Amino acid sequence: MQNPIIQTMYTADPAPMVYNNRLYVYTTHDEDQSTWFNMNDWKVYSTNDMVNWTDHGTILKYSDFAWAKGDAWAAQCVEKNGKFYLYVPVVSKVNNKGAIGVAVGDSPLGPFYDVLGKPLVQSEWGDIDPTVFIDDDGQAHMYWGNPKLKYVKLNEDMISYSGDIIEVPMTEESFGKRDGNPERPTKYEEGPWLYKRKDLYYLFWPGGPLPEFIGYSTSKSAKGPWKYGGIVMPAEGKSFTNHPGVIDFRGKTYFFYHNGALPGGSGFTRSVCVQELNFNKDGTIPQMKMTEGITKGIAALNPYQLTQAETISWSEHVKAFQNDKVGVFVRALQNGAYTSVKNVDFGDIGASAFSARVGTTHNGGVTMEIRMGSQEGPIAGTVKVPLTGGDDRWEIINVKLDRKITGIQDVYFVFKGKASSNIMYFDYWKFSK
Amino acid sequence: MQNPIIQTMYTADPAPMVYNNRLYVYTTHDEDQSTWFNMNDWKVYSTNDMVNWTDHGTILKYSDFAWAKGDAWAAQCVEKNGKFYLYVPVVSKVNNKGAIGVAVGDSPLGPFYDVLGKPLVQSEWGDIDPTVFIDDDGQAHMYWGNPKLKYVKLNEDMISYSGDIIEVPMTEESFGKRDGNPERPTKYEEGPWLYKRKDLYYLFWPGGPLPEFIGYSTSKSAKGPWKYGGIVMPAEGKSFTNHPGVIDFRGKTYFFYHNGALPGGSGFTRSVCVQELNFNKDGTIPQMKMTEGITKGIAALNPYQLTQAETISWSEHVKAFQNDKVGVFVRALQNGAYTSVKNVDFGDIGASAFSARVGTTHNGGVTMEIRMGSQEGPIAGTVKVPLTGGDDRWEIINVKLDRKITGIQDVYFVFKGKASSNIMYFDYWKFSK
Amino acid sequence: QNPIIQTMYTADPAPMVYNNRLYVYTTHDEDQSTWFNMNDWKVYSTNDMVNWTDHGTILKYSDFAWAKGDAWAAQCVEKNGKFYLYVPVVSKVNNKGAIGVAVGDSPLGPFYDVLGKPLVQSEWGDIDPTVFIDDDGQAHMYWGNPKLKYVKLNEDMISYSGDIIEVPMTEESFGKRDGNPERPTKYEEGPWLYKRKDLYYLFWPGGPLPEFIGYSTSKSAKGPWKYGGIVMPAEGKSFTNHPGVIDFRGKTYFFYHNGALPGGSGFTRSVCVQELNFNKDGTIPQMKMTEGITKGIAALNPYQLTQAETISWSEHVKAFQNDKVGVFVRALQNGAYTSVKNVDFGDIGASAFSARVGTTHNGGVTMEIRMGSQEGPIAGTVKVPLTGGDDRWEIINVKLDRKITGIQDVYFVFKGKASSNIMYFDYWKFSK
Amino acid sequence: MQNPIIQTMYTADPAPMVYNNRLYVYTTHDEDQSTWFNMNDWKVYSTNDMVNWTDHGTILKYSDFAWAKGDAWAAQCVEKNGKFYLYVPVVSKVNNKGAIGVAVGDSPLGPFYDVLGKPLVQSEWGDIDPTVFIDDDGQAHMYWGNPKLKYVKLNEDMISYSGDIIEVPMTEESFGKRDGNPERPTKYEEGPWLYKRKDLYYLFWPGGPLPEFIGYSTSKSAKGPWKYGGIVMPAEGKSFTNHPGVIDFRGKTYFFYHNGALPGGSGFTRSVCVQELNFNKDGTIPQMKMTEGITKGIAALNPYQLTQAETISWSEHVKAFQNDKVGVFVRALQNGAYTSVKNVDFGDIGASAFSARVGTTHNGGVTMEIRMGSQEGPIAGTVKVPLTGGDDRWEIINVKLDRKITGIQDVYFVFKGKASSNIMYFDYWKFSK
Ligand SMILES: [Ca+2]
Ligand SMILES: [Ca+2]
Ligand SMILES: [Ca+2]
Ligand SMILES: [Ca+2]
Ligand SMILES: [Ca+2]
Ligand SMILES: [Ca+2]
Ligand SMILES: [Ca+2]
Ligand SMILES: [Ca+2]
Repeated sequence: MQNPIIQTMYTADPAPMVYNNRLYVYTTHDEDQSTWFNMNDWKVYSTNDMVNWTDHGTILKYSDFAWAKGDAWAAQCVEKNGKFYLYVPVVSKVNNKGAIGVAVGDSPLGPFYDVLGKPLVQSEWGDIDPTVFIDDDGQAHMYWGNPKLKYVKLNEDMISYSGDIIEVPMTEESFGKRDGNPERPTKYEEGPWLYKRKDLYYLFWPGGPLPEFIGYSTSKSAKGPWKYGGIVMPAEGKSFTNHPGVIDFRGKTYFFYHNGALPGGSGFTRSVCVQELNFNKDGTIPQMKMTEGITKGIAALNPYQLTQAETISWSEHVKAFQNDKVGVFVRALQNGAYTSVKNVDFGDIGASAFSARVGTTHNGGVTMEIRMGSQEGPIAGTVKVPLTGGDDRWEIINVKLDRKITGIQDVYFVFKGKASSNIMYFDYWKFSK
Repeated sequence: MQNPIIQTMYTADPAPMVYNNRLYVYTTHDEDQSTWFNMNDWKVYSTNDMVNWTDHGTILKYSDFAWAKGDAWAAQCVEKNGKFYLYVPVVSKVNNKGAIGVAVGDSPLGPFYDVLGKPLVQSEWGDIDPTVFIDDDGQAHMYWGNPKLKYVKLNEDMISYSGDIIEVPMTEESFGKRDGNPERPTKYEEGPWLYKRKDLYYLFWPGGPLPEFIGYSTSKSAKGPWKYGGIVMPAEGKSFTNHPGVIDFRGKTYFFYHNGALPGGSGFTRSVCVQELNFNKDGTIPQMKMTEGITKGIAALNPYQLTQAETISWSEHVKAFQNDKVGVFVRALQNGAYTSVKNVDFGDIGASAFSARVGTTHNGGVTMEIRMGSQEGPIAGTVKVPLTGGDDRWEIINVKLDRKITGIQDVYFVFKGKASSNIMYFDYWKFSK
Repeated sequence: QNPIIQTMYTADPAPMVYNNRLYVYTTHDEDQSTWFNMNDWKVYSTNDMVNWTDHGTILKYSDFAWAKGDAWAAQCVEKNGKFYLYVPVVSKVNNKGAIGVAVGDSPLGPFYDVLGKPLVQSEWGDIDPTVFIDDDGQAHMYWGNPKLKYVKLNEDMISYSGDIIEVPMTEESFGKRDGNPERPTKYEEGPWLYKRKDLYYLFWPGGPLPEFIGYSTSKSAKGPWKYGGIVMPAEGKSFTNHPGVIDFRGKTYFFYHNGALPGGSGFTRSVCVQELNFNKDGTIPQMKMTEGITKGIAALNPYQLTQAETISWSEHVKAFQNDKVGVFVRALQNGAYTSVKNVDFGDIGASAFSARVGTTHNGGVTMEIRMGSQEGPIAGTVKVPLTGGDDRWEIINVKLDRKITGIQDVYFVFKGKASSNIMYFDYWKFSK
Repeated sequence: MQNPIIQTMYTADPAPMVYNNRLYVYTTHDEDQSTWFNMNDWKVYSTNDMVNWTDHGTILKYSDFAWAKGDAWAAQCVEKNGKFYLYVPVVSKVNNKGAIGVAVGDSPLGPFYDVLGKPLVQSEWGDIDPTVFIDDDGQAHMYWGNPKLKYVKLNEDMISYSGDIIEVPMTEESFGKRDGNPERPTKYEEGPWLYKRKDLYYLFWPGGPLPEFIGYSTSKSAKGPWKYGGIVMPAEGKSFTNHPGVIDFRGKTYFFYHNGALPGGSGFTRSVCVQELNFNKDGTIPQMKMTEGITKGIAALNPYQLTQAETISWSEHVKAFQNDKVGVFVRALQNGAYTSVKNVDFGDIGASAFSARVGTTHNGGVTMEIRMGSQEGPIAGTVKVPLTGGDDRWEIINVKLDRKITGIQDVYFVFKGKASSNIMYFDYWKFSK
């Protein structure tokens, strides 16, 4: 399928960003086997085609802020003049309560560094979930907060504010009515996201009472006042939280969210999803359910280039890792695990050779099958994966294919071996004419 | 004590060494879930009492030799004038064949460094399993090899050798008879260990045709000639290999070996064991089978001093880890996991308080019970383990015991929680009067 | 001004344009070298041709597990937002030169060895690769000293299909030198492949030493080549010169190196750049070393975070980096300074200033913000606090003695009472 | 001049400790070119003979305490049952004031870990310069403080305390009279050191007003009360501080201190010194001035074992460094720099060959001369140092000596090259028969 878009790790709280005709999504990371929020670092993924997502690994950690105690929660990255500002909530060590920090990088992949050495903003309590938006006039605005929605106008430097922290009036006209809660007069729960289309500003937000849904408000200007719009997406699935990120890419609008749809998924082991966001003619948004996502890619993938093992459309029983020597790589966790890429254009001439960086800890009996169409589709080639000792050691295997491959294909790599776990590790692949 | 003596890791190829009235055993490390030999680094454990073993973690890695390809196999550390020489077999990258290197350190725990930058010795083939022995006259001897037993006279510097590589005559007189195996004329397989008692030198060795047993030879000189002695220990258990280390400690002789007796144990997931070695009055060794090991501690453990969580007699469902912040620590893998230490002397006054450095990733419901005698014995105290976020973050918990503890006790630490895995992590403990 | 980088010894410049920013990858001569001591590669970037951002080390010889050392002249090329860095290193396997290739997903890396072995290794002289992707999408690699070699690379950019071609070392193609049968032509090493209109150019260091820069032209990227002439004679304190040529925003630039920094030499070099002029027929007249770009092609915005290591001209400053703050600069002695050119404060102007700074000295350490030159009027003084070492930092906010308006050159002068290591400086910004 | 004992780095605040018949000194480290106290990490050096000192490198840093802001000041390590407790003063980040922490390790070289994650003790102000002493009955005592001398009884576990922080009565019968300062009523300034000899306890301490001298007090009990003894050593030389460490080794007592006697030395670039401490028959101490140290080694150095380049008696124009590959090594900063080792026993047969691990960044012209007696003494051999590229690359050079060397010698290694700086680097050496 196409949702969740990442299956190699538990991801949540998606925050998209476009730079130079590429779509990135920054995410939080739920540790495996969590029964509570175990969130320590932030990830970024990217796509050129909306069906294949490249895993770029960790780009920031809570410990990159020397004053942070933990809790790497929902963040957002925005770009301006080739610099990338990543706004993050963390619990501070100084007073043991939430705060918003900011790191800055010169690429979407970083490296990102704490430029303040202290919080950008810390209130009385409830300093989580920042969203930042740069308007057409160049003015930058930040909203955040749980339980209270707060607002500040950011300076041009993007790393300070002047003025006060504005507590947005929690009105039933602005955010709807919840009943039976005085800490929470409205449906607003947390996680604001500020977006613009035509002449209208949108504030998307998780709403309560739990399990969370996604609601929205509208306004004529970025600073409010806000107008309740309705429910964008009702509560659904195994994750009691949902968290929105909305963005335009190549003339369409996309709605990122998360759920608990992976094996072992839950409210503490979530997974990021995406589907198209459709507007009515007046600019309102119809209620939508969780769908299977993007069914058709908007561009082809070139198989005659180095393509990462961690550029994945759909997979099962594969996890992602990284190290300093090769970067991000994937490991097959059991026999018959697979990765797939969609909309691969082998062209008219066709591919006759194939190369891959691979390895295994097992002595014999490890293969990777290149198949077309599905995990049981026709076999184009089989790679014998050599013993390397561990994922710090790798070999490149070049094979001639049983038959030249042409045209548009979906390519499946199936990993086979005699062991019960850790069948092999896979870094990148390529085809040759 | 009980066997295996290490249950928090798969360990093999034990190599004991005495320094300053403490007994150390250096071991290889079988990675979890191995179906082939996956061995990357070397460990050292130590004891003061023969029943409680301290895990000192990794003290050397194959990659600490820049010319090594992998295969961190059976090693031995010897001491001379406060310097420690660890002889290791590794496969070389230069020629893709085995070689013997040597690292030197200034404590039993290192740090250890490759002092040559190249092999100490490399022959034509089968350069594995070194043993090194310093005679009463101060002369050092090295044996090694599979299939051919090889010998060199080491120089005083211990990191070079004099003369030629001697191939020891593989005669039935020296090592017994194996049935038509052109390549293996004798029972000798690999893994020599040179030991001295009274006026007699012993060479212990794994023998084939396999499953492996332990045989021995004797001589009047450390260079030989060697005369076949008999079977020290027949093949037994789930490991097709066995590997001996013999040494005197406080007037008794101990026989270290390995088997496959841990859960998930096998020939590639082995576990180190020890039992006493008894001699006949003429110096020969009566054959023995694998026993429970050490029944009685030769010294008490002081509970009023800092004692490591990784100082363990017997345990279940505990694994050991390390990092640079706290060193070695242990993790409980499921509810009802436990560690135990034997022969703890609380004295006549007794313990009234307890302290422990611990943490968990779970939110509530995590306790560690201190019990006496067994994992089901009387509860002396309970520790509430707080949420810290991950094993990079820790708290110290101080509790007053309801029951004062006196006299000699066996202390069990039982780890309890509501989650199905990774209950908590544990670094050290101590009692107060 | 030239050299364009003064905070380290840099050499073998290899420019590259990505998304309207101009990068230059360089090699790194260690301080106090009496021989080639070259271990890692750097990348700098500009928006304006007068201020250069130091992005730090982006690759090391040791990132190739098979390399013994000698991180020499490299080039990075981009294709569909992936970046391929072709590097010469000495291999441990046979103790001779080889070309490797690393790949990254931004100009700043991270870059990883994707082969685990050389991309190419011949019998001898495997140094100084240049790579060019033609209009038809096909990529060409040249390299070599003493023999110019060529292969055509596949699209994957990390392999080649045909044979290693030894380009004929003829006078019609590379000029004539007499003596040295092993060097029949002026060609010495360091080829650079560039295209302008209908003509391909191969620039190269020429001998005998001290090196000059010559060029050849061709109608195809694969040759055959025809000698053009001398682009730049030998001059100054570096017996090597190494060319990189590129178009940026409608002009052509010639990167090279010399030994013009204090302590400079043939083993402590410094990268330079000046505009490259062509004749109407596409030939190149001889040019000498100039003072470089006299005017910036864009303004610098002082109201955004600006790195201390974004520098036009400086004295007695060195660059460093760590994982906590990234790249930063240290003032090595009193009267060290950095400067940035063509800064647009606008009509209203700046009233406040912030810098991340620190020092190891107890009192007496200041950084002066001055306009126009290092002796120009003082807009503000920053008292730099004791932090203990460049692992610890403080942000200092000041109000300016007067508002700053219009286009300015900004000088940051570092002062203290000690003999060395006055302070360290990470970034700054102004506020309205 | 055998003082200072360490010339390859600026060292201060010596704290000796004996373990298994070897003498260690833990020191603070003054960064080069300091005009203020720039102190970040702790060092340990060791000797077998009182004339040659081995550099063991950094064994702990301020940053190994996650709560420390900086100022790695005067520390002391004590041993008990093969565990080593290192008490350090650092400034806490929580409140920006001084605190005492404690790290624990399992060898004198570490690794050492903060076992509390917080201060062992923090008072209102003055938390520097701890000394710890374990008495004959096994109870441990801690003194510290500036300006106020403070005391606590440590628990058996050595990482906690009993009762209250005791402010020792700052009396003139106990610590003499100053006059002029209300916060300094007595000569006591800081830096206490608790020592025992026969039935008398001694507390040594820096005294003021500055420049600091060393005075002492006596008692019959470790906890006091204290009786002023007199001045042990008046202020002298270029360091306005002095800091005492006193200890017995092989039947003599040694007084460690520091001064500013190296090139570039000062109050912020200090150097550790040692000389013998003499007592009168009644246990009082005659006043002494700075001497040039130990004139004769109490044991010979064996040149036929691996000997570190950083085992040095006297040197000029040499600095010490370290990395993970080789450990500690030395660099000659200019032509004619040298190291020296004293009392080296080549024996009756003698050395005929020499080996050394070395390298240089220069292309040709680099030699290392082995000389006897002095840096201009007879040349036994010359080693051509090869180009390696940097101190991350090394070669071993073996040479035949021009003449055999026999008997007791002082060995000088002189580093020569044509360059103006950084001639070469040197890791270890050894002779062969
Ligand atoms: Ca968000
Ligand atoms: Ca990869
Ligand atoms: Ca062995
Ligand atoms: Ca521990
Ligand atoms: Ca080049
Ligand atoms: Ca910076
Ligand atoms: Ca002291
Ligand atoms: Ca050394």
